[PDB]
Amino acid sequence: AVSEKAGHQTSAESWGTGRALARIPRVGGGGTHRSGQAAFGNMCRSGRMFAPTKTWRKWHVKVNQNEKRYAISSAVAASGVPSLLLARGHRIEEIPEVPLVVDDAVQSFQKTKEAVALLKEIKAYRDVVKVANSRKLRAGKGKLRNRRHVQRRGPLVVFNEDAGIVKAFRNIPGVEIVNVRRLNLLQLAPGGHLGRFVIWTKSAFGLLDSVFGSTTEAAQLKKNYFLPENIISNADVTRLINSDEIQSIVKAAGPSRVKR
Amino acid sequence: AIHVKGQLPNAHFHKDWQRYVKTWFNQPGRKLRRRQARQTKAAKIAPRPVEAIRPAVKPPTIRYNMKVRAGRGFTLEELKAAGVSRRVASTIGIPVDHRRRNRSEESLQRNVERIKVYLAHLIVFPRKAGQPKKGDATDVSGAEQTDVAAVLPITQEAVEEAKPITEEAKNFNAFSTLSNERAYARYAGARAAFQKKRAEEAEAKKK
Amino acid sequence: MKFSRDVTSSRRKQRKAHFGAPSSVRRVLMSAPLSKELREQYKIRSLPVRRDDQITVIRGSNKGREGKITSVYRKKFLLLIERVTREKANGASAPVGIDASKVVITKLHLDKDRKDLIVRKGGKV
RNA sequence: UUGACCUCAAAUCAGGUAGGACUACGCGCUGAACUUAAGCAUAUCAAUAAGCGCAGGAAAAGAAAAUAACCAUGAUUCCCUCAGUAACGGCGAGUGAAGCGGGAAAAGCUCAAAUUUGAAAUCUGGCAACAUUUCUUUUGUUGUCCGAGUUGUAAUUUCAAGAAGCUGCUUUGAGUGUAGACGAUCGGUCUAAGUUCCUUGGAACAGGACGUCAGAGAGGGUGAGAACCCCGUCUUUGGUCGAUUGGAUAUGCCAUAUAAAGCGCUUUCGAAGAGUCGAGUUGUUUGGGAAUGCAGCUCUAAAUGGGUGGUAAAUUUCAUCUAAAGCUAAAUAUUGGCGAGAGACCGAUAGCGAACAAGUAGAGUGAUCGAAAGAUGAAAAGAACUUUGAAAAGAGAGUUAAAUAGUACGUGAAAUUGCUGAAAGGGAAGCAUUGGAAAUCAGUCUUACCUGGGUGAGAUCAGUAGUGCGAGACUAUGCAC
RNA sequence: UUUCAAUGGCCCGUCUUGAAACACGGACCAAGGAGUCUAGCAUCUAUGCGAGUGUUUGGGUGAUGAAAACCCAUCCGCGAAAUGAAAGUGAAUGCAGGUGGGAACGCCCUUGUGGCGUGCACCAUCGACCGACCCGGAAUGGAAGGGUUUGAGU
RNA sequence: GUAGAGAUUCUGACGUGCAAAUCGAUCUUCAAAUUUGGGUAUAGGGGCGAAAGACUAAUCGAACCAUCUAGUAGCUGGUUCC
RNA sequence: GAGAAGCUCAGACGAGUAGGCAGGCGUGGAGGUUUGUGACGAAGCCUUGGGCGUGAGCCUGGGUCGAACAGCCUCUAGUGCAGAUCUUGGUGGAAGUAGCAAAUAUUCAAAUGAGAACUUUGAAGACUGAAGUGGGGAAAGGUUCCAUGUGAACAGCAGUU
RNA sequence: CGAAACCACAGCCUGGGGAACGGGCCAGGCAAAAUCAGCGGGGAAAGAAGACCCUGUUGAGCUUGACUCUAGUUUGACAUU
RNA sequence: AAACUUUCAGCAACGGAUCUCUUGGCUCUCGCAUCGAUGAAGAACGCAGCGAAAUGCGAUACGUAAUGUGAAUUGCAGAAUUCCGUGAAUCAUCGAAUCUUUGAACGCACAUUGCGCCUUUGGGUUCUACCAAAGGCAUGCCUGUUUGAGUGUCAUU
Repeated sequence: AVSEKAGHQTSAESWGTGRALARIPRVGGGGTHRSGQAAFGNMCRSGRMFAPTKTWRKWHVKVNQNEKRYAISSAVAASGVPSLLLARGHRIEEIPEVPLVVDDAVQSFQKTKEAVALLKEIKAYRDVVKVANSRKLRAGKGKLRNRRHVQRRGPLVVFNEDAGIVKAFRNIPGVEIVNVRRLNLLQLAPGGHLGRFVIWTKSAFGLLDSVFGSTTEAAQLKKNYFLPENIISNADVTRLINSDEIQSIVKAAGPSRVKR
Repeated sequence: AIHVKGQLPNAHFHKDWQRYVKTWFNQPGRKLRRRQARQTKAAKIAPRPVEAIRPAVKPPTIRYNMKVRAGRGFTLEELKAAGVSRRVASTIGIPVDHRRRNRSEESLQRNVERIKVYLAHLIVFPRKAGQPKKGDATDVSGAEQTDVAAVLPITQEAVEEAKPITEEAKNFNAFSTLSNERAYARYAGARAAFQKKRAEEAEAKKK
Repeated sequence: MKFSRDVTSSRRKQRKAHFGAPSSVRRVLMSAPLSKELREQYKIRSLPVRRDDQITVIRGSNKGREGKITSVYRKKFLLLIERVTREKANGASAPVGIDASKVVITKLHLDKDRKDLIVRKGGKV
C-alpha cells in the first residue's frame, strides 16, 4: 500500500473562478517552484493517486478443505499418468516406470553425488539438465525485487522419513523434496498444470493409501475423508459409442458430407 | 436511493472507521510466538506438568448444564476431603478456588476422586535431595513431563443404552404432567394467598 | 540456498553493504587467489591483497603481466601494479587499476601479521 | 529568669527530589463544527478533531458490595461467538451492549479495624569499623549516639478467614571443585569446487569442448548471463568472561538447624473502611428504557446491616456479594525510537516533500509555506602537439569498441527550427472516390516428384528361396549375376 | 507516395427538441489523468459436500529454513419448524390426499395433429394438518365440535 | 502665501504604466482640533473608528496561518481500445 | 481425419443516440511451459520500404542503439486519452513586432586597449544653485568600503568600466 | 537589445436557408507573389465560470412582538446561619 | 523563373520523452526498551595542511585514553620518526575522559557577550579599593541540623 499521507502533506486551497485558472486546489506562498501549483488531485503532479491502495485488501483466499483434498488427489492421479508428465514438459522418455518408486535406502542418502548418481541410474537426470539449461534472467522488473532468475521445474521427490535425503537432493536445481504427509498442490500442479514428475520412496508409496484412503474406506490420517466418486464410470466415450450394443440400436450412419 | 431488491442496508460505517481497522497479517507470527513462549515455559518448569490439574464443573445454564467442563480451582471442602491443605495445594500444583462451593455430593466426590488420582500419579521431589520426607517420593529417577489431561481428562456424562419398560412409565402422562406443573407453578401463589385471606376473613367474622 | 535468518538475500542490502563497507571490510573484500605452488605450500586458497605482493594478471587486456602491487586503492577497489600503465595525451604514465579477483599472488609479503594470519587460518608456513 | 511541649519561621545548613523532551500504543479532563437526516432545532458526525494534565515497555484493569436462577459458575485482560441481538432513536435518519459457551494466558495477595503491656520488641540520620560490586562509580551489615514514634512504629490476624484457647502428631542454606551445559561468545574457523582449450568480443562473466564441488546452484562484486575469480552461502567444534546450586549424590563439605511452623476435637468470641452508602434535583453521558455511569447542590444512614437480582411504589420471602483502603506478572495494543528479515508494491512528473550536501535553496513580520535537480566512459584514457583567432573558440590531429559517448556527456521521441532535395500554390488548408503522370516495391515459376530419352560406371532388384507353428509385414544372409 | 483533374466533404467534444454556429472548452507537443478497495445485500453462474455444511478463534508436526502447505478437538454461525405482542402451543384421515394441463416411458392401433396406462417438474384449483383470531362451552386444563378468516407454515 | 501636510478639477498624461494608484498643471491648508520620528497599549464576532461598514501589513459587511477536510453540492465540466 | 470447442449443407437478415450483452486487440507484474530471442547486438527510437487483420493492432526490410526481452496456458492490476478555462515540463504564430522618448547637453583632442559614444586625462559648453544632484547622521542593509586583476553571467545599448 | 495579450482552423463580398444577422453550407459576384505607414467597419475582437433576473430545500451582513436558546439581570427557596 | 508559404524525407538544431538500471521510497513481519538538574531534546559559535555544505567533534575540537584488525588516506600532497614493528587508517570497536555559549536553565537580566554578591588563592604600594584564576549564589517540596518567634500551655526560682 502507498503511504496514507501521500499527496496530503501540503496546504493547498482552490482559488475559485475569476483567476482564469482551473479550480483545482493550488499551493500558496511564494518564492519557490511549488508555489501556485496544483495539488491533491490524481491528475496533478505530486498529488494523491486515485483510490490509494489499502492494506486491508483481501489478500488471502479460503477454499473448502474437501476441495483442497480433491485437487491434491487429482494432482496425484495426474502425476501417475505418463502422458500428462510429457505434456507438462518433464523429460520422462527413458523412465522405467510411472509412478517411479525407489528403494528406501534413498532416504539415507548423504551426498548430492549419490542423489545425482541415483537420478542418472533411474534416467531422471534429463529433467535436471533441462532445468539447468532453461535457467535465465527474468524479463521485467522482478530482477529489482529479488526475483532475478527463472527456471523450469524438475522432479518432486516424496519421502516418508528424513535421514539425509532432503539435504542430498536440495542443491540439485529443479528438485523439490516433500514429505508424503504434507503433499502440496503448488508442487504437485505447479502453475495450475497437472502432471508433475514425482519420484516416490517405498515407504511413502506404501503410506499413500493411509494418507488418501479410498472411496469406500476412510483414510486413517484424514478423519472421515473418502476419495471422490467420478460422475462417469468409463471415460472411454469413444469405445462406448463404437461398442456393439450402441451401434446395434442406432439409426443409419448418415452422410458426413453432402453434395451441393 | 433504494431501488434494488434485497434487505435494506444497515452498514455501521458513519464514523472514521478506517483509522481503527485491525488487520491479521501477524496471525502466523503470533501463533509462532505463543508456541515458542509455551515451549520456553515447558523447558523452564520441567519436569512439572505444563497445565495444572483442573476440576470438573457443570456450566450454569440450562443450555449447558448437561455438559462437563474444566473449572478454575478445587474448593476447600474438596481439598479437606482429599486430605490436602490449602497451603500445600499451591506448592504441589493444585489450584484453590475459595469462591466455588460444593452444593451436591456428586460434584464433591467427582472432584475428590480427581485430586486422589492426581496425588497417586504425582511424584514429589524431596526438599533435600536423598532425604525423602513425609509425602516425598523415593523413586524420582524416572520423572518426566506428562500431560495432566492424558491421565486425568474431563469426562462427559454417559447415557443409558437401554432399560426395561416399567408400568409406571406406561401410566405416566408426560404432556399432562408438564401442563399441570406449569399451571401449578404460576397459580400456587394465588391459591396460597386465597387460603390465607379466607382464613383471615373467617377469623375476623368469628371475632 | 541460504537458511540463516541473519543472512540477507536482498540485492539492495547486499549492494549497499558492498559499496558502503569501510576500509577494514574492504581489505577482506579485495582478496586474490594464491598460485598453485602457494596453495600447496600454505594450504590456503586465497588471502586479502597487500602492498609489496608479487602478482600476475589473469584477465583483461593486460593478461600475463607480472608485477608487484605498488598501492591498494580501497576507495575504488583497485590495485596499482608496477609497470602497468597507459600513455596519456602528453606522454605521462597513468597506472591502470586491476581488480583483486583478477590477479593471482605468486609471492607473499611475509611479516609477523601475515604469518600469524596464515597460521590462524590453518596453513603451513 | 529558665526549660519542656505545641504551632510557625529563617539558613548558599546536611542529604535528596520535581520540572523539560519524546505521544505509535496508554490513563484522564475539556471539547466542536463540517456532514447525514435529501430542509432543520433533538439526534448523527462524536462521548471524535483541536486544546490541557500524566506513565511505561507496555499502560490500564484485576482477585467480586461479580454472574446467574442453573445438576449452578467463579480475579483481570484479549480473540471467536453471543449480535447488527436485547435495547436506544423527530421509534425519523441512525445508534447499539451484556450473561452463558469455545480459546490464549493463568497467581495470588496486602493494610485499618485486637492490649506486647512481664518491658517500641519498630524505623531514619550522623560517626566509626567490616564487607560487597557490571563498578575505587554499586549495595549492605555491625556497634554507638541523636532523632522519629505511645495523637501508635513492630508481631499473629484481612472474613477464603482468624484470635483466645484445648489435646497428639513431624523438625533445615550457603562458600569450593568436576562432568554435562548456557548468555555473551570470537584466538577464529578443517570449513568445497576451472579462472584449462577454441570462436566472437575492447573486456568472457557469452557460445562450444573437457572437467570439479555441492549439508554450499541464496545474494552481491569483478571491463557483458559466473556454483567452482572474490566476498559470501551450507555444514560444523572449540580457546575465553559471566549468570555459576541454572541443575545432578552439584558431590565436596562450612554450620545451616533446638524451637518457629504442622494438622486434629471442643467451645467462647469473631474488631471488617461515613458527608460514605442511600434518597431527591440538576447537567452530562450510556443500548440502560419512571436515571447506565460521572459530577454540582440539599437531606443524610444502619448492623443479619448494606449493595445487586435491568419497570416506578409498599409489603413478605429467596439467591448472590461484602463497597466507601492498597499491590500484583502472563495472554493484549504499538503510523514514536532502535535493530533485523522480506514483498505478485513504485522504477525519477512514480515511490516519503526529499534516490542528488532536503525540511536544503527560496517566500512571508510572523504563525507557517516549501521546491527543482539521478545515469559520459570498463578505465579520464577528460583531447598532447601544429595552425587561425585579441579571446571565446574553430580546423587539423590524438584517446576509446564507440566522440552517432567531449563533461551543454547512457539512448535521445514529439512540439518547434535551419540547410539540402522533391512537389504544389489566382482570397485558406486539410479529406474521400476514380484515374493519369512521376518515383518506388514484390512476384525467380522452367525449384522438387515423374514420362520418353543420347554417354557413363556400378557391393544388382522384384519374382524365388533358406533363415517362434497357420498367415500379412519387415532386418540380415546364399541363388537369381 | 506525391501531385493533378472531376465530384462530394462546415470544427471536434458537450448541454440540448435543435450546433457549423454570432453557445461553451480547445495555440502546440511529451509525460501524468478519472467506477477503485472494503463491510453488507440481491440475482445469475461455477465448484465441493449435502440434512448437513463451514480446517485457518485456536492447537501440532516446529528445529530444521517454514507468514506457505498439511493435520487436529470442543464450541459456535447458517439450515433442518412455524406461529403469536406475549404467556404459550407446535405440522399424516388417505399412496403425505383429490382434480386439470403436463416431461419421460410402456401397450394397442394402423399411419392421423394417433387411442389406453401411469404419471417427474411447474402452474391453477378443492381439501387435510400446525400457530394466531373469532366461537359454541360441550380453582385449575383446553380435549373432541366449529368458522365467513389470518401466517413470511407442513 | 514658502517648507511641510493633503488631493478639487483638467473626469489631462499613463492606463500589458516609472508606478498592483504614479506624473504634470491647477487646487485646499499652512502656528494649531497642526505635522511627524522612536517607545508603548488595545487582536478577530475582537480591536479601533471627528462614523466611510471605514482601518486592522496590496487581504475587511468579520484579517492571516494550520487543522477538522479529499467538508456537502438535486449544479457545471470531464470520464481513456476494437 | 480435418484443434467434435471439429467437419458439412441450406435459408433469411444487417440504421442506430442513452443503454445492455458477447467475443477480441494492447500495457505493467506473478506461476507453469517454449535444448524460446540476444553483445555475430535485447529493449527503445527513426523510416521518403514490404506484408496481415473489417478493426483494436501485429510481423518484417533499412538506419541508430547498447543489455536485457518474448510466444503459449493461467493469475493479477495504480492497465489504453483530444478535450476536463485538466497537472507538470518544453516549445510556437504574434515578431526581429510593441517598445528601450519624464528629470535642458553635450563637443574636441590625447592615453589605454584587438575592439572607445559610454574607461581615464586635458580643454570647452552646461546643470544641481545652500529647503542642492553639496557635507553628515537615525532606522534599515552587511562588506556594498579600499587596493590589485577579470570582463563567463548582471549593468533590458555597450564596455577597456 | 527585445516582449506580452490573444490563438479550434482561419480570414474578400451579396442573397438564401439555418440555434431566426455565416469566413466555411447552397447559388452568385469574383479571384495573381512578397511588402510599408496609418486606420478604427467587422472578426456578434480581448479581459472575468454576468455584479442585473430566476433556480438551489447553497450562504453571509443586518433587523424584529419569527422558532429554539443564551451571557447578563430580577425574585424566591435551601445551605453558609 | 526566382523569392515566399505549405507537405514529406535526409542531416544539423531545441527539448528531454521512451527503454534499461537504482546505496531510494512505500508496505508487511520479527525482535528490543535505553532521554533529562551527575544538566535532555533543540539552538548558536568554532575545530582539519589546503574545507562553505553534509557527517563527526568541542579550546584535549573530522578529536584524547583503552581494545581489535593489520599498511594505509587519497584530489594534491605531506609523512619512510614504516613493516619481524603494542603500528597507517575520516578503519572497526569502545567500559576511561574532554565536552565552548546556550537551552527545563538555575545569581539578576538580555534587541545589552549588560549588572551583581560569597569563599579561597595569586599580581600590581594596597590588613578594606582594582585585576586574574578556581569553587559557588534559582524556585517548590521531603527527612534531619542549627538559630529563632508567639499576651498558645505548663515549675522550682
